[PDB]
Amino acid sequence: GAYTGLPNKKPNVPTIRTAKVQ
Repeated sequence: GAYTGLPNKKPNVPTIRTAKVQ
């Protein structure tokens, strides 16, 4: 997948960069 930005919980990303990576 990708999984980016995990300081605590999907910050700006949708869902641990997996649902909508784009």
